[PDB]
Amino acid sequence: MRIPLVGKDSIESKDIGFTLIHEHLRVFSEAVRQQWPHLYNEDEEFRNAVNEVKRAMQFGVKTIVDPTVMGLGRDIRFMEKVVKATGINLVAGTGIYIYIDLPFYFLNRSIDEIADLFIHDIKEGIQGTLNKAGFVKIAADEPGITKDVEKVIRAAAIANKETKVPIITHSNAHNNTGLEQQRILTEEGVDPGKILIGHLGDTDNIDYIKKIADKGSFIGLDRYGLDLFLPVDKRNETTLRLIKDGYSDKIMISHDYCCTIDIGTAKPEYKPKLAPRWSITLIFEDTIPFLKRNGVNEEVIATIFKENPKKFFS
Amino acid sequence: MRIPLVGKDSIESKDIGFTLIHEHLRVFSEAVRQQWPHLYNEDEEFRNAVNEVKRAMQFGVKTIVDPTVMGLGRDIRFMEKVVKATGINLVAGTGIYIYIDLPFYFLNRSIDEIADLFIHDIKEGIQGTLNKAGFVKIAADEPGITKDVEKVIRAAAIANKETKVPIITHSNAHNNTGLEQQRILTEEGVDPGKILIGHLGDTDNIDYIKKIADKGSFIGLDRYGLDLFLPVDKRNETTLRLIKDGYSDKIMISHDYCCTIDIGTAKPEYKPKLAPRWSITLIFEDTIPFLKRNGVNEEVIATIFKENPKKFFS
Ligand SMILES: CCCCCCCCCC(=O)N[C@H]1CCSC1=O
Ligand SMILES: CCCCCCCCCC(=O)N[C@H]1CCSC1=O
Ligand SMILES: [Co+2]
Ligand SMILES: [Co+2]
Ligand SMILES: [Fe+2]
Ligand SMILES: [Fe+2]
Repeated sequence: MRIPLVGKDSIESKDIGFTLIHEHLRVFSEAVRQQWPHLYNEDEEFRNAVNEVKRAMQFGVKTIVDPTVMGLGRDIRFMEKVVKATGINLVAGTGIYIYIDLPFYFLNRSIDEIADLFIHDIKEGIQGTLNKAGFVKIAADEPGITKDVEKVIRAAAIANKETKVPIITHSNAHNNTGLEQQRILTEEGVDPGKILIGHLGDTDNIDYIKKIADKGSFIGLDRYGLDLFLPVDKRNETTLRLIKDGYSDKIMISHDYCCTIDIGTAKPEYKPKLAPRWSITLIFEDTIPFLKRNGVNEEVIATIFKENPKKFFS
Repeated sequence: MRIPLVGKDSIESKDIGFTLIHEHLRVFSEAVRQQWPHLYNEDEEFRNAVNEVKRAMQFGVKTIVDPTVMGLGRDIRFMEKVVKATGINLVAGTGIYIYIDLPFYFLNRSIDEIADLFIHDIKEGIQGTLNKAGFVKIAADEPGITKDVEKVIRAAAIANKETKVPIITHSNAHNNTGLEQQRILTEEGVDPGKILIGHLGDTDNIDYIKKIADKGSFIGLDRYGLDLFLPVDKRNETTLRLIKDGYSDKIMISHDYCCTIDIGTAKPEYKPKLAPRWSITLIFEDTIPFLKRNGVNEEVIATIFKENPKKFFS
């Protein structure tokens, strides 16, 4: 017992198997869904998540890590239902996803108070259930490291030191938010190897990507299919080059796929342009085959999808 | 019938009686309550709301207008419960309360889509019930009229023009947001007399306040008790001056009282410093008696608390 699973006994990290380290069963804006429920369709949402997960499993995915947290509409009971329907190993997290400011709740509250929220989810359980958080998720994006973003990062560090769960980040690959997240976490005493810096796959600036890896953290080549950020072929070229340059033991790969997401950008009519082949199994259809016919040994595949997740959670 | 009430048949505006135009039964951050329910206590929240409303009614309040909307934790079923327990006339609103950016939901969504949400609440009902919204609430504060804040303002104008419900605003009294809100709404073709520009009582700059009244809108002297914004006695002096200068036709008075609110600023420890006498009945204890001692007659009080709300909703 080591990594907590939704709706299951916890597992030892050696038993995680082939892992997708960053996918979403469902993403929504909490306040919008609360205020305007007519916009949403839970049956559709359930069907989509179950269908995607089932296809992932038939490609041999054993574990999915789902970093839906506050600000992305985390719902542990929804996650429970998808587990019961599929039998997936599902790792749920805690944390806060913001780009600018915290919710008004956090006015005149300390970093300690925020960390207490994360530690609650990890140690006690999530949203009144006994499903526990297996990692902390934090974000920064275009606005950079604002005061409140930094507060959340330091709170995540406190949670990691207390509970030893790893940290997954959302960053923007085109500013230095990823590097800064790494810096602040490590200065606060987080083991660099307990950090996945997210969304670095959004750039082909490999010098920047290697910088983070060199400082000891996993690098998230983690949005395969999201062409609007970076097209699949450039992602593949970047992935291949990083492998050839010796970085396979820092690489993590995923789709960031949202089986449903409520943002207007994800309207069906935009899909062909923005994310034509985006799904939870694209890497099996494209990336892994591509790697194998470009000289990449099976051992590297094992490293990225089994060994690295195992280390991360160890 | 043409003001909708929570849990009651709609009433004619002439029957609104003595009104508190801006009070909150309960405020919370949607995403925080959703993610960490352990932080909250609905029984306590209910008791607080019921007790405050009961005292208001003892002092002759017939109708309370509650501008709790998206971003402040509007919950129409909680509101229903308080109505059942008290018998108050309660006017619920629709709208969006943001200072900077919209929820991610609204990425690549039009102003029209926003207005449709408001119009849904007005014409169809709120959160899956048949309780309908009687006004739209919008906000701006220190960050000023941002792109997204502006979008919401324009959506409110669409809603008013379509349904004729009035608009209540939140503004920052020190940075012209209230005047800008008025300008944008009236430029869109909203009748100035269907706008309440909020939180103008937070300043004793009467030149600024008069500017807004002169352009035909109601002026919100509406945070009595919140000394951290402006002390009661200075509000009183400002209120009295405006009345002496003939402006009672535009004056609206309230507390902005929150029977519960979840922000750290409102920890009990802080109340004596920030808001010692803040409650839903302060104006009966202090303000109204003060005005009377200064020669303000019953008719003026009736204009402010009965006639003006009547006009607002007519
Ligand atoms: C029609 C399809 C277009 C793609 C949707 C727009 C891009 C959405 C990206 C997205 O899902 N971002 C969130 C969710 C998981 S991580 C994160 O920060
Ligand atoms: C210790 C008690 C002092 C309260 C300080 C916090 C002031 C909150 C005022 C307040 O209510 N502001 C928001 C929330 C409801 S409407 C609105 O615009
Ligand atoms: Co992300
Ligand atoms: Co306000
Ligand atoms: Fe994600
Ligand atoms: Fe308010």
